[PDB]
Amino acid sequence: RLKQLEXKVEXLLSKNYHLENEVARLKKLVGE
Amino acid sequence: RLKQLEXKVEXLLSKNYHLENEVARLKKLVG
Repeated sequence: RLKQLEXKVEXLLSKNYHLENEVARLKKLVGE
Repeated sequence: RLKQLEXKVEXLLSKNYHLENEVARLKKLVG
């Protein structure tokens, strides 16, 4: 169970970083 | 440990939902 939870943290973090990159890219687009 | 990890998963699910909302908002603005 611990390892499954650990894998979920890693997956969510990776997903989070992709969403942060996306947001930063979109902000360059608008000018904010 | 299980409780802290369960708490990190929830904390991260929440940031991701907030980030998905920003992406959607910025896309409306662009557009």
